[PDB]
Amino acid sequence: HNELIHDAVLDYYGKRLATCSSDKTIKIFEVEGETHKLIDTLTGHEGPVWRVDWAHPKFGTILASCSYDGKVLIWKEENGRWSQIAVHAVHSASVNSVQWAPHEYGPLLLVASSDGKVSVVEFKENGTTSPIIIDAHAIGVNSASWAPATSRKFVTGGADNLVKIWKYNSDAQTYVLESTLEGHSDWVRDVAWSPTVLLRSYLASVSQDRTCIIWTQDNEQGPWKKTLLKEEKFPDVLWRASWSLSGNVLALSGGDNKVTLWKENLEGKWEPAG
Amino acid sequence: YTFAKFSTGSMLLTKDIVGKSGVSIKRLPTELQRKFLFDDVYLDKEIEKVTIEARKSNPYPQISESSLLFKDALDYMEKTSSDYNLWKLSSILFDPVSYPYKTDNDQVKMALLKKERHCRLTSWIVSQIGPEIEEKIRNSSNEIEQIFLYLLLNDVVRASKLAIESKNGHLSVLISYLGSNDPRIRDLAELQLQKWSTGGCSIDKNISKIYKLLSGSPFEGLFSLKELESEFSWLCLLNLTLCYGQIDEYSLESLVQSHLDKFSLPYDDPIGVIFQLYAANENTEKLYKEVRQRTNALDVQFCWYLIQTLRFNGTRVFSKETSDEATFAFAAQLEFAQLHGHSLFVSCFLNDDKAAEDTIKRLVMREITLLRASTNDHILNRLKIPSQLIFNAQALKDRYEGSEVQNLLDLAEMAIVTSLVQNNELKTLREILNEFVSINVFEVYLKLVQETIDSLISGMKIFYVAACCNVMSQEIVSKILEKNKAKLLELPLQDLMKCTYKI
Repeated sequence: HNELIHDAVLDYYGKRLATCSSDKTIKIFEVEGETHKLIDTLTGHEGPVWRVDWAHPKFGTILASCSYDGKVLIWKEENGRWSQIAVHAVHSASVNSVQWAPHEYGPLLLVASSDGKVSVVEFKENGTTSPIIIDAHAIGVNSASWAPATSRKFVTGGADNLVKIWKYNSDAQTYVLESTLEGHSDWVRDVAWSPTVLLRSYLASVSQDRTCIIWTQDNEQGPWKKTLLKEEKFPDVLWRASWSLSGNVLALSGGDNKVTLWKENLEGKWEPAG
Repeated sequence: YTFAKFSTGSMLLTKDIVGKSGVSIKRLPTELQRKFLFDDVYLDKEIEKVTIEARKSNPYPQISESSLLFKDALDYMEKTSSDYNLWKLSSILFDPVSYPYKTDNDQVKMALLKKERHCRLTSWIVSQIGPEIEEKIRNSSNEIEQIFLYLLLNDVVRASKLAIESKNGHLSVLISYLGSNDPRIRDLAELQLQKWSTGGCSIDKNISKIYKLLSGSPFEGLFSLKELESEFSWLCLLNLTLCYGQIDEYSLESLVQSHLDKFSLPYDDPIGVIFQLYAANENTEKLYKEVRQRTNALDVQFCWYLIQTLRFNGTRVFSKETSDEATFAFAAQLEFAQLHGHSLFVSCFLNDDKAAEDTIKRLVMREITLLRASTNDHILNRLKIPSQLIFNAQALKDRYEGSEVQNLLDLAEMAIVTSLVQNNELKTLREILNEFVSINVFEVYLKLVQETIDSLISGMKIFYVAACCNVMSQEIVSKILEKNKAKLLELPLQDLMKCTYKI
């Protein structure tokens, strides 16, 4: 019985899968092609676990999950036995996304809850949490993705149809908002920064209004460029939008039971692939 | 509701209520369709053809010499496949010819090399058009037409023979000139044609065609074979330009270009594309870019191989950015095919040092395990993968699976924690000395053997959990062993139970 898992994540080396469903449990599997052997079940949430997410193995085996009970739960495998080492629930509503930073930033976490907040939880020397939060969106935040870089930034997708790009500032000590972008007529479900250290940067912003805008910034200066992936509404509401590391392929999880794939061509416009 | 993101090992997990986990490990459909790529022997022999030098802006490998030729791939393909035709024709036009016999001066050499190349190209075209024309000769009902068709197969001798046999003797003699570029004969043939095409009550339809061939400009003309556009493969007519056409006066390139200027080729046809890139000479890249946005006849792999050959043979010129673009694209396709060694090899042909560094690093660390199996995987990590990167990656794989020599080559404290024998300690101390945290060093020095300072240092380290307690217990045991009055009391100032028993 597992009729509706909401999220699954793969580890750096892809040996250990972590699905999370609505029955609150987070199941850990030892994958091996056809055979993912169930190795664990983790019960510690008071509502459907929306998302799970491993951290960089530089930090051992850590997994921050966020669930409907408004609480972010950090887990850790310890000698082959899992244990909830920390927790961070400074959010007064259902926590939706949770995504670790680039490991060069430390062990930073990115939480994004319906109380219009998004936190960046550091784990200090005592391993204890150091929350520095910001208000992100009015009617709630559905997602928040990290950006790689070599001047840190992230993106957030809102319930007010916004897509925001925040940046760290030593003057403020809290992430200062630097640019917001408007293009959807309904809850911005998911937002994704692309890991392509190439000439430009790409953002795929899927939404409830069955659109997927792509914000391509020329460089550090010139603002973004709006590009409706295709100019027809998808047969059903879109949920997830993920970039590929090698290649800059875009995967779109629409509520129409297939996942589409879009690649950029020399026109600059995007074309299906599969 | 559905969910799907991309894997580290670029592949896709989606909601799937048919498995066991509630997700599906999908092997991403690879555009990379070319068999020999999945066989590791090809890759080994391909690395044998390269000279790798470290960069002048970082230690990461990038290619200094390549001897790859379109020629080389041909062994791994069927001589029957259209692919083989593409690679072969590409070899004929682009791979350098060698001329073994010594030549009086070097401009001569150049001329010979041109004749050789020309002869191979035209023999090949004849290989292709062969059956088309033979079919046409099968169906002709007129001898002079057959003679013409034999000229279409660049067979001057059988044209001459049939002429002879069909009692067309003068023509026969004339025919013998086809392929000597005698300008006298050229202007004479053209003259005869104008005289006919000004009065000339009637001339046989195929004799005029043959004269037009002798004219050296069979479409470029006023009795033009251009209308044969509708009766013959474009390649067949191009053969006519290349064989007759004005061989000596033109370079192979500008000749081919001359022909192409008279006829549009189908956008989708790739052997067409190769001729266009060959003829385009002065702006191959320009055309290549044009070819890119118009068709997909040239695949990712081919475009990369092409660009690389031309680059490393001085044959042609491509932007650092276009060569890198091609290289990225192919490396990516390869990585989608779980061909990490091969993607790694390709990634080295990057010009941009920064990007090479990132790509390489990222991939090696993410995929170290697979890249350390056979010797064909060894030569791989003996591309010039930086010592640092390899062991570093390997260090990561150990922390995550739960090493020390690599570390010797915070984290160090955690390693000491895990270690918590005497010989190993001594070796560690020697390594630390070679490298030259301080507290731990003081403790080690004490163990090998001021005492109060070492004690304070150790206490501070303990404060900075299980390993620290173990170290504290060890220190206590050592102190107890040493004891076996005021100074002793000063040094002193389950563990609690032990302390109580001591008091």
